[PDB]
Amino acid sequence: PQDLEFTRLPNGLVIASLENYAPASRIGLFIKAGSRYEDSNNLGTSHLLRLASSLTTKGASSFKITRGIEAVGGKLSVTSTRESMAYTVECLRDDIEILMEFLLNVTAAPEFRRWEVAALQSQLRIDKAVAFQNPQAQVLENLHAAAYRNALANSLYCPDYRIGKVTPDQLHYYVQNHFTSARMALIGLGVSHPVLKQVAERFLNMRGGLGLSGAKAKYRGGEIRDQNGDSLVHAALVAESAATGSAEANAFSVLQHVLGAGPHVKRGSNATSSLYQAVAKGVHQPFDVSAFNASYSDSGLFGIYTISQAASAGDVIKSAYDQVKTIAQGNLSNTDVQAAKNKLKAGYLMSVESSEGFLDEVGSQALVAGSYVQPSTVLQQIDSVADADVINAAKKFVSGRKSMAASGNLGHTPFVDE
Amino acid sequence: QDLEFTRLPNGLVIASLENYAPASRIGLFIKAGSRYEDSNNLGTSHLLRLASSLTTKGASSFKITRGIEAVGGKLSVTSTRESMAYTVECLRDDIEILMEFLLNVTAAPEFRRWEVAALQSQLRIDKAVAFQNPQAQVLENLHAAAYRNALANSLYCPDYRIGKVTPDQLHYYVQNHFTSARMALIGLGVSHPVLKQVAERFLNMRGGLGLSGAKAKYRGGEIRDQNGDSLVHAALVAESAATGSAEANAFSVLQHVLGAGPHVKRGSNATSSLYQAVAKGVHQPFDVSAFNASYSDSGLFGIYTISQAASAGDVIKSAYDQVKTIAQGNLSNTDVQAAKNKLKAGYLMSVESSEGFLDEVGSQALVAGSYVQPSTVLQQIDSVADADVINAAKKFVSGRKSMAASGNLGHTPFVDE
Amino acid sequence: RSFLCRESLSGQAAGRPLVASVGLNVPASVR
Amino acid sequence: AALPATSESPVLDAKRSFLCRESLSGQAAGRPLVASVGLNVPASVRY
Amino acid sequence: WLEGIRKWYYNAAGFNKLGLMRDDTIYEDDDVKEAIRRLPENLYNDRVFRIKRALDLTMRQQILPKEQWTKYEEDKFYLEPYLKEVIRERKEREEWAK
Repeated sequence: PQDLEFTRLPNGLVIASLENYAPASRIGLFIKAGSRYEDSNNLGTSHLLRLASSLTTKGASSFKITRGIEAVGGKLSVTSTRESMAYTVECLRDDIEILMEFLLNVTAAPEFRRWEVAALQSQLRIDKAVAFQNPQAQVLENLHAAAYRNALANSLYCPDYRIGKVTPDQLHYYVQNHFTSARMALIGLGVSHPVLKQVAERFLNMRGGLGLSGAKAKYRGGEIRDQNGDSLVHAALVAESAATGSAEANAFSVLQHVLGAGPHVKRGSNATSSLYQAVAKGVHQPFDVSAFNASYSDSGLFGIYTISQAASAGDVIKSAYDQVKTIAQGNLSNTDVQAAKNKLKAGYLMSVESSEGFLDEVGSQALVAGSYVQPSTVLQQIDSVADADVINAAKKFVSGRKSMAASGNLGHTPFVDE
Repeated sequence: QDLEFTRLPNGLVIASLENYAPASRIGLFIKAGSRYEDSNNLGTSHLLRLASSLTTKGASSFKITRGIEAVGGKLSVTSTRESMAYTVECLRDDIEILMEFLLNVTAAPEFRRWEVAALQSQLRIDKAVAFQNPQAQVLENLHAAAYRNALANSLYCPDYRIGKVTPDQLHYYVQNHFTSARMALIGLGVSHPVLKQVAERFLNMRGGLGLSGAKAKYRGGEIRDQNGDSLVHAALVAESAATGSAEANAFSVLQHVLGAGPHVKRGSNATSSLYQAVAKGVHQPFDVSAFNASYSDSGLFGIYTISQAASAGDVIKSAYDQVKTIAQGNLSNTDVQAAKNKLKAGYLMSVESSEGFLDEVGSQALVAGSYVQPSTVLQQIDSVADADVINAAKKFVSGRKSMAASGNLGHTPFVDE
Repeated sequence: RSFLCRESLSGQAAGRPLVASVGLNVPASVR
Repeated sequence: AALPATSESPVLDAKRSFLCRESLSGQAAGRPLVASVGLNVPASVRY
Repeated sequence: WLEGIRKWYYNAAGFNKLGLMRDDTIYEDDDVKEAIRRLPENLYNDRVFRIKRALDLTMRQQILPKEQWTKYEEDKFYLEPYLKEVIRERKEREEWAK
């Protein structure tokens, strides 16, 4: 099924293509354009930009894009993290030229007409309310606001006061400063490399440079508490860990899977999760606990996420934190680290099974590192991680300053200091 | 002639002053502020404040409204974090009627389901009106950020709690905070025996100490409210002292050294050292005052600033730095004499209105359970040394800080910096 | 209300803890 | 797109309750959240 | 000369005597309604006051002084590009519908 072909053009744009010969083709344009590039004056600009695909472009009207992508059964999706924006077109392999022209019009020639932009402010409210129906969305937003001072402190969602105020000039300035060639990677699964090169030649010649150089994320170490009475309390307690793609980051991944990083068995007991066992020793109420890992280009957050009854919130949090401290005290066997490595490696290989997952991995790799590495190298990097590296990471979390975000009835929730 | 002061075995206080003035004004003061709420009944005090004219055992809602309006009288509820004052004000000849209403409102409410539910919308109205002031939300955030509990509770109902404050919560709240040894009846233009008759005849139902809220516990946290408004309002405080001590007086004298409000219309606030320090460097419109909030078990002392988003830090730092020079022993005698004069004149001017005199007597009767004439208050101000002011300032500087800021905060510093 | 000069901005900062007051036929104030 | 999405999006609609530890299991977050929108697909969030 | 006839007709039409521009007099069908909805707010407010003044003028059977009349060479076709874009979108929808 051929081999991944990865090249970097003189404009700095990256193009990577794997022709797997699958009936469907998937093309993603990955850009360093997340909400970490906003400042205090244009918060929510990139959220409206995420919602702004399928608006009129210089080469195709809004009706043309909607109707002409639905005609071929195609899909146009925009997925944002705090650091990246990925624009994906997926369709059958015979219709990829139409979808690629649409994608290139969307990213390189956006028009941001004032009436279409003013008729899109309502979906900021709709989109954010739908996301905030999950109690974790706002807890993670508050955790980033309380862990950072400036850059990663920015929400993926528009501030409520900024809704109805994100202007077309903010969108134009944003695209002109973040959608540049040396910040972009076009990655096609199920396409030929020369085709992607011709696509990258017909467009994507904005500046061939680095655009606006966003600020370094500054650790804050604060606490945000959202009393809202919800039956459950969601609490996140983190410290600064490491930037993505390092030996320390891999140690933090192994530590996440030592502590427990989500369930493997349906309705199970999370037996191999040491955090879960520590909490279930004393907390006989319904609960969930996992280790939380958030790695970024210039920083990272490692800690614990707990969901519990309002009454038992403190007991769950103290139990989890003391289990982490016990790992920091050098109590960590080789079998548990082998099991954690197996979990991590299996999860990594399973994430790239789908075309969406493999495309996302290749795109993030091309943005963060500017190079592609096969899963075998990733797995042996996981293998290289030693026991002392895990013990460390846990020490760094324990000794590190903490940021906390909780939501629910917090009358029994501790503070960062207690 | 003087202020007659009785303390019943019920623990309820009576304080009466007959000035023979055409209006009579009666206040029932209670230890019932938001500090007595807990995690499960937040906003009950706000609805309770909003519910003074609902049906009671001895008077329907219509009877209360119509009967107070028939005499041209006024019924008002004034709440702080620690106290609730229910005041009726009318002429001398009608005070009995208002007194009767006043005592069916605080000792016999029915909190009928339909009336409480019809009142739930008023919580949203009331809070949205209060929050047209950027200071209201900043002070709510400052108390939340400065305390882990108790004084952390807002004067206003949490938005999630609006429409959820139940009649049973109102009944529980009154039953546990509206007791005799938590109440003081303060009458102006009334006879002390008359006020005593009405007090014992109605306010002897709940007798005792009621429910007890926990000691307010300092956190030293930061709450930031980015909202993009033109100006940035920031409050930076430390723990100072509880009202009822000499250190509280030192903090009051230090507040008037720093600057505690404008004396002269449109003036430059020349005698305010904080304002002068900010005006030496910030050429933009600004305001800076010293903030003082002493309560029964604690108090907050610090600085409040309003400024441009871009000059925010330059204001805040300037203000902060000025305080530190007072901490380093830079504070003259003439400045402290001027501060004492400002404080004494402000105290005497605050009780000029019958509203203010009633408020001062009520807070004295609750906090201390004894009246202290203004001459002794002035003497306590005079006793404060220069070193007491100096720290007070040193304690604020070395003390842990809580900060609450609102506006466009891109240049507002963090409490740690 | 708009505040655009230092003279009108004067005496807008807080110095004491806020008080909330409601009434019968009077507006609800803060202080 | 061609496929409907594991979950459609009602705003102003209570989603689901969790009453058991078995249901609560997996709801804790481990990775930073991503936000996804789509021309003709339900919007999603992931943690 | 075509422009002689054009300026003659512009004078004879006489909406310039009311202070109106040409695009103020257009019959408002659905395309024109969307075009007016897409105007920037300053142009919309100018249009609204111009039209209100002209209605006030015709209510009195009066016209403006000749100095205040819209000059033919100063008539701003402010609504023309928005209308052309609205009509292009309608035409595209219809071409799709066939």
